[PDB]
Amino acid sequence: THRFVQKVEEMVQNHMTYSLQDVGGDANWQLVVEEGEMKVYRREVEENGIVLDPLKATHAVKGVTGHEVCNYFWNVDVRNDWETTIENFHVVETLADNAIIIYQTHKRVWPASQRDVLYLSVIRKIPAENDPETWIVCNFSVDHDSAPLNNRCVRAKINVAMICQTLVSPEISRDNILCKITYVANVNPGGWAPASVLRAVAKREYPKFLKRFTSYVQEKTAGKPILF
Ligand SMILES: CCCCCc1ccc(-c2ccc(S(=O)(=O)CCO)cc2)cc1[C@H]1C[C@H]1c1ccccn1
Repeated sequence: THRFVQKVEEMVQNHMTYSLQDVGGDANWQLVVEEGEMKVYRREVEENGIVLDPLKATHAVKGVTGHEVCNYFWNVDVRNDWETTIENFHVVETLADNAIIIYQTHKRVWPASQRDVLYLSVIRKIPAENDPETWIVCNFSVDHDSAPLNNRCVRAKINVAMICQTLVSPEISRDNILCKITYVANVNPGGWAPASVLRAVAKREYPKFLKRFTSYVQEKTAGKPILF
C-alpha cells in the first residue's frame, strides 16, 4: 500500500524478535524501578557524550485487552487525555488507516533545550495456535518534507514499541482478562543535554507514563464491551 510498508514490516519484525524477549534472567538490563507488575529497566549507553539509555519495561494490566491498549496508544484523538509531556503535535501525513506520520514537540525540561520528533506511528495485529496473538504499536523516526522549521527545538530520533499479549482466564468478563505489555523506547535526544537531566527525566517520566496511560485505558474501557 504506502511507501513505508517494507520499513514498517522490518521494524515490527525486529521488535517481535528482540523486544519481546524476557529480561528477568539478563544481567545486561539494569532493573531501575519496580511497582508491582510494572518493571522498568535501562542500559546505560552514551554515544559521543549523548545519553541514549535504552528503556525497556513490562507491565500486567487487569481488565483490558492488547487490542484496546494499542488502539488507545495509537489513536491520535485521545493523545491529550493521557500525554503529559507534549506541547504540540500535528499529523503530517496519513499513510493508511493503521499508519500516520506525526510531528510533536515536548515540554522543555530546564535547562535542556526543547526537543521535537518526526515519526511514523503504525498499529499492527500479529497472528499467533499454542502462542498468543500480539498487538503492537511502533513509533519510529522518519524523514519528511513537511517537517516544520522550529528553531526552539533539537530534533530527537526515536524507536518505540508498545507490544501487548492478552491472557484470558476461562460470557468472558473484564475480571478475567490480563494484558501483558512490553514497552521499549530507544531515544536519541540529539544535540547536547546534560546527562543528569536526560536520566532524571527518563527515570521520572517513563514510570509515570506507564501508570498513567494504563490507568487511563482501564478507566475508558470499563463497562464497555470487550474489544479482543
Ligand atoms: C531534554 C529532554 C529531551 C527529551 C528527549 C525525549 C524525547 C522524546 C521522548 C518520547 C517520544 C515518544 C514517546 S511514545 O511512547 O512514542 C508516545 C508518543 O509521544 C515517548 C517518549 C522521550 C524523551 C526522553 C526524555 C525522556 C522522556 C520519557 C517520557 C516522556 C518524556 N521524555
